[PDB]
Amino acid sequence: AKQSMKAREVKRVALADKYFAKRAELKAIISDVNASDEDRWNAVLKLQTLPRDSSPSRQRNRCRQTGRPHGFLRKFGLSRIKVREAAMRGEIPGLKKASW
Amino acid sequence: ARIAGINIPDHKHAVIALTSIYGVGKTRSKAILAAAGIAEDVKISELSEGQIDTLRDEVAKFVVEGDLRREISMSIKRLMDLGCYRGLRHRRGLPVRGQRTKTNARTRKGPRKP
Amino acid sequence: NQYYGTGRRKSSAARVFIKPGNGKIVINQRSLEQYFGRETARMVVRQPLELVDMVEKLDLYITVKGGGISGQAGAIRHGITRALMEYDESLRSELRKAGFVTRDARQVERKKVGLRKARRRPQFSKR
Amino acid sequence: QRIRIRLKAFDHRLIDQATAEIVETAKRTGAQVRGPIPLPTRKERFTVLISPHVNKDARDQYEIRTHLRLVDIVEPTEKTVDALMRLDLAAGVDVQISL
Amino acid sequence: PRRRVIGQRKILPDPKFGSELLAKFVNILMVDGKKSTAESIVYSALETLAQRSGKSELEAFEVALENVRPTVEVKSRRVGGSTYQVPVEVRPVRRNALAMRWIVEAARKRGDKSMALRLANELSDAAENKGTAVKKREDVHRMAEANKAFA
Amino acid sequence: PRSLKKGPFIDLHLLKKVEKAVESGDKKPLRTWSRRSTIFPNMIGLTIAVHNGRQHVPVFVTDEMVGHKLGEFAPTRTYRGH
Amino acid sequence: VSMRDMLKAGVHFGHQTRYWNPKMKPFIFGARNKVHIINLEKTVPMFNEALAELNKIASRKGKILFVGTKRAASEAVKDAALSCDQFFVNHRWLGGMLTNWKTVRQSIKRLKDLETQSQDGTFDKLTKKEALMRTRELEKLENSLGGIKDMGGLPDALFVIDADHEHIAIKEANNLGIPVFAIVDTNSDPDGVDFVIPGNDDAIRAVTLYLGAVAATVREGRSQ
Amino acid sequence: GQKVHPNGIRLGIVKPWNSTWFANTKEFADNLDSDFKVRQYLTKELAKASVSRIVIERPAKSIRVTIHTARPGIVIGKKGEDVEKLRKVVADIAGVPAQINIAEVRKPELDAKLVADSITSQLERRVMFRRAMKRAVQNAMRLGAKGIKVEVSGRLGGAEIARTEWYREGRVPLHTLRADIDYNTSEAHTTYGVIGVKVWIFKGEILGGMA
RNA sequence: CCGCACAAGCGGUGGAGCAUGUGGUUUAAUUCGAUGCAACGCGAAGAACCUUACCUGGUCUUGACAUCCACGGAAGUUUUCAGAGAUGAGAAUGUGCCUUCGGGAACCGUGAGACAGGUGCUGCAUGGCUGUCGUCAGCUCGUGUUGUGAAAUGUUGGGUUAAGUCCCGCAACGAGCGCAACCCUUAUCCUUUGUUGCCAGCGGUCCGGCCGGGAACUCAAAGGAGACUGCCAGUGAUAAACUGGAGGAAGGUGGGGAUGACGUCAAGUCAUCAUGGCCCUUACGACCAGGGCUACACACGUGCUACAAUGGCGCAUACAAAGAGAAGCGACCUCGCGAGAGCAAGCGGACCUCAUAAAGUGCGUCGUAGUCCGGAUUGGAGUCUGCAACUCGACUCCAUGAAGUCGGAAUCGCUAGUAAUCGUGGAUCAGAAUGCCACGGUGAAUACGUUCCCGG
Ligand SMILES: [Mg+2]
Ligand SMILES: [Mg+2]
Ligand SMILES: [Mg+2]
Ligand SMILES: [Mg+2]
Ligand SMILES: [Mg+2]
Ligand SMILES: [Mg+2]
Ligand SMILES: [Mg+2]
Ligand SMILES: [Mg+2]
Ligand SMILES: [Zn+2]
Repeated sequence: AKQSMKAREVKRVALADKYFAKRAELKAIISDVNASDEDRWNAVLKLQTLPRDSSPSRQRNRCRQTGRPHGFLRKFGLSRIKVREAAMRGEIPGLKKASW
Repeated sequence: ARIAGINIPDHKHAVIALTSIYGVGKTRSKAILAAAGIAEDVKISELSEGQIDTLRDEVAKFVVEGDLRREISMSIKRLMDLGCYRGLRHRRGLPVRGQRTKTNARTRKGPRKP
Repeated sequence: NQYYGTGRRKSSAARVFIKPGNGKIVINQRSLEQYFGRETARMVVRQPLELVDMVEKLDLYITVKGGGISGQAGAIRHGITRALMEYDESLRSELRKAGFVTRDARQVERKKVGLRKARRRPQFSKR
Repeated sequence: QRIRIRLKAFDHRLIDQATAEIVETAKRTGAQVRGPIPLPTRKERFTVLISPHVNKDARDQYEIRTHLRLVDIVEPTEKTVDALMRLDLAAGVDVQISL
Repeated sequence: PRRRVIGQRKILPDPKFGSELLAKFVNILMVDGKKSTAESIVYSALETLAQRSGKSELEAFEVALENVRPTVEVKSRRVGGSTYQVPVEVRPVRRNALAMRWIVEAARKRGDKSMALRLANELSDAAENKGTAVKKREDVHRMAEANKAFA
Repeated sequence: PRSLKKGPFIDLHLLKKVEKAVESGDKKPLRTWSRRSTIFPNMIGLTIAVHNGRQHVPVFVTDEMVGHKLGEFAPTRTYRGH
Repeated sequence: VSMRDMLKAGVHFGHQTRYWNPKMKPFIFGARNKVHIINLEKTVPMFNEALAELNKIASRKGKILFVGTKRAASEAVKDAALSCDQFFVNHRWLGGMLTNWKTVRQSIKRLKDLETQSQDGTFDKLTKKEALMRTRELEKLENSLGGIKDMGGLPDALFVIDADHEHIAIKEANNLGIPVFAIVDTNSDPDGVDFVIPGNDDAIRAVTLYLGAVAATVREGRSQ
Repeated sequence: GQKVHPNGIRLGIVKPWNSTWFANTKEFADNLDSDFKVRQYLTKELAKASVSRIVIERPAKSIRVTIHTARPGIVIGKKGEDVEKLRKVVADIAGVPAQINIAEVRKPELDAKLVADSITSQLERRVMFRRAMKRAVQNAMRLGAKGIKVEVSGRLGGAEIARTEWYREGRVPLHTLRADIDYNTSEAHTTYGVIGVKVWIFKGEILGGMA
């Protein structure tokens, strides 16, 4: 769709990227059983200081081929229309219309 | 019967007579019975006071009947009085647990209107 | 000697073994009345042998897998008949005419798209 | 001492040519094979709306069937393993060699 | 059935009793294939029939049928512009079905606390030309003769 | 109920504003977009405007509200019937 | 054929006096028992003069089409054509068989292709039901065009039995200029037959006489 | 109504895929999208290379592409320098040691793609579509096809409404699975807009799979 | 002449509650589109943020993203200050690499515009695609002949058929798109291969196919071979065809899918995409926070769950299928009333895990009532997910205990493994399934018929 949306998703991804390590350790700490209760406290506080788009939740599985958000084939990440087209000309190897 | 819960439940299987008490549910009924140690299907009839007192005590431990109703009424009164969202909805008689305001909410909505 | 079989059904399959001289029936290391919680199952598994009238002449070692108790018992009766056949081959005709070499293939159908079931159609309010 | 090789494919013809090549290279070095023993091949169904706007009823069903072969050789010589090392295959064939 | 006439798949004799009308019976009373619970309901009731009616409960089945079995039916269509209540006679299998339905619903409507008790109460009634099954048979054997004006 | 192993949740800059209230006391009713942060015993007897989505309504904080969240007092869907 | 040879076979026999055609009066001896009697005095010389033309055509490498669709006489006419290495129509005559020659040629090609394919193979590649269906289609084509698969082109001469029954064939022939030799019963219209033989067309004996004499003279014309 | 795509339905039956590589769920979407990009690049650059088939397999590690076309030495240009820098750009877009291969088809008339593409070219040459498809179908059939069907769609002749047309020739049965029917879709971009074209050729029935 | 067309059945709908859609109504906004068939648990296979196009506010203007030209800087990293953030001001850190040392790439910023940008409008400008008639049996052509010719013939008639299915009569015949069939799938058997699959025979075994062993059987999955009214009689133009039987795992296109001749509907969609015209461009562009997309006088649809003793409850116990999985399934252990938590095996999986089928059955209990029915609804306290569960997530425990005691007219759906029930999984997904695509368990009733309805 709108190129703004596409680039925006790219940015969300790259941003979730370079904070992965800190997010991991902070999840650990705040989840750490028997944390200092302050180390855990100021930990979760500092976590709410990271850029929001470092979470995976802000992301949205987006069609690689089109940028259609809905009908996301998490196996191919394509629009529900595109995966059928790949079957129609025989792009996905070995694929065929099933009949069982 | 003339148990701590003023109500005189059915002279039937203990728990059936117990959950009958307001504020006493199946859990409360069986847990109170566990302390007595009497059978699940013992009727109120054929049971002496020597245990009725005991169960009256075991339910005196918990807050039940009118006292529980007053606590539930308070847990909602002040809630409304704080003007909290669910309190305003309780004032408007609305489902405060986030349900479809559009249709088939007649439970708290009440009767049917055109 | 030994006489085997393979009775199939909607979702069960049962190996079958005839060792003559008896009528006991070991099934998945169980006894029939102990194997099943349903009696008519035992009845319908007796049916073929009851017709051939040879109860305590051959014991059975059998093994059924998959599917539901009825499909089980059906596969059982089938493999029974198959063993009866490969033990007689004169009574192949006897059970064919008895209608026990049927190999029933009655099976569920795939749930087709747009159908609340495999065949049931949605409650389309025509009006 | 065993050498196992899984093969995952999409058509059983190609995988059959591949297994033929495998067992023949095996018997060149006189390897000791346990046979193809085809394994449960996997079937992947997929139904997607074929209509861009407002048509839940219209759907098309596809499926991927990864055919599945396994070879085992209990006495790999060097002249066995060199073959799989110097092995010649197609593209859509998938190999998985292991002890 | 515009070209061929199909009906119901051929029943099989109950292995537990050897008879067959019991099989069609339990199937009419059967729901979703609740076979076990349904044969337990009918066997338990024929047993106490074999006592409350003396022996011949399997024959008391027919003692109920012939007392309640319908002889006439009505089937109206738009052959010329409107309907008419026409009495007509049918082959025995259809009246088998009707009488079985009559004693299947006779038991259910009464309720009698439990299914086994309700079924047992009606089997006797139908066996002895009283009650509701033979009564709804009287309905069809009564309204039919009054509307024998034409066909 | 979010959880108990994590304790309540309140914003960084909201804590800044509340500690400004601490050092200052009764002041200009602070404002936030974050109706999600948790009330704390510090912010008592004061008020704060928070965005209804278009405008920030001032809620005067009291004790019993502590521990609750802000969005339970800042409506965003209005209604006058039909 | 001599008048005595015909008469014993019954060539003089004809249809009822109720059912005759007007142009046949010259060829009719008279009537007996309300039955038309054909005159052999005309029949014999005309048949001989037609045999002369048939011998001539066959002696210049002519292709001859024997035509008759009677259910009784179909095999007789087929065998008659086989006895002189010629082509025949013994089943229902298709409309425009001669005029729509191109369609028949496509049908002839298809019949040849099916028989060649069965000999070559690929029936095993076909499903057994398909192979059986292909055999049935080949049999149907052989039943329809058994006689004219090897005709190659339009014939040089036509021999017709009961010209009234086969009137479409003679109309086609006249439209093509192909000569018509025909056994013409009293009920037929003789305009379409350039060498007309008036005689019985139903009786098996006289039909076989016609066919045998024609085939003997055709083999004679071929031999040279 | 909305008919079945013919090449999709005959795939494997008689039709091979345009990609073969075996992969796994992890290395699949990435894989196929890389393949998309390389295909598309080739399409745009090979607008003149008369590309008919662009198949791409990813062997175990390497990947090879194969192009069936009709500009063989032209696709090669001179010494493959063109296709050589192509090998470079495909290795770089695919991150794989590239393996370019080409094998022309001598019967461009006898595909469904190249013919429709010529048709669209002449469509932007503003030729009359009807005469164009006539030309094409006769060339192909005369050459030895067993049947051709063509179709074009959209405001034909600069129309103010989308007049369609379909034309048949020879024999094209689209319910006999043993048959081979090459099919293709293409487009032309008029000043008035876009016009679809679809092309089928039935070329006799195959016996024994791809073999 | 036809179709679950009616009929005959079977279970519903319409009553209840709840879910779920739509339209109202409201909003600052409740984004757009879908609108009898052929909209309406629609597009969405899954809106807390994101999504979001929408409101409000916050801001930007060659720009979020594209290319080109300079000017500069390695690229980077990490942290502070302010902001609600978007963002502004920084401070540190690195300052490289290929070099023909001149430059260049990666990229970063500034300028400059040449430009970008649009989910702006226009499905009556279109492409592409899909719904429908309808898998209804038709639709046509060549050639022929018929007439001077509009045309006709076939395509007709008599039979017969799932069928323009077939045959015969026959100025028609012959082909083509169809129909059929070749596909997949399923039912019998045979060959091959037998580990992670099998355990018949064997011994051992703590009894666990476990362990030697076994290759049989079961499966596995490649080959196959099969069903043709082939048989027989009954018919019947002796014709097709049909009746019935035999044989047979299977019989009369075995079972099921895939496959939609034409065309029809300016059917639907420019918000998948593509695209003609216009269309704003400091904004109809862009960026951020919050909101809304979840409102409710309502209406209308679609569903779920109930109204009970074939039931409820407790205890005991049997039988499935199909799947999925490595920022994954995750057992095991322990704890926790549970939701869970910790611990951590195993497994990219015929190997580990999910994953421990429900209905069933056995036993006891209830004994018919707004009930031990029903469970909504509110209370309390959690659980878990993610920055974040007010607006609005899922989920446990405690407590409550609405209506409902079978639902007018009207009406739906269904021909066998079907209905109807009982569970299972999958897609999408941090999380969020009564839906949907799937799977097995159980397994019915009814067809006199075509006179009727509907449609062809
Ligand atoms: Mg765009
Ligand atoms: Mg998400
Ligand atoms: Mg719009
Ligand atoms: Mg079809
Ligand atoms: Mg018609
Ligand atoms: Mg926002
Ligand atoms: Mg919505
Ligand atoms: Mg209960
Ligand atoms: Zn005559």
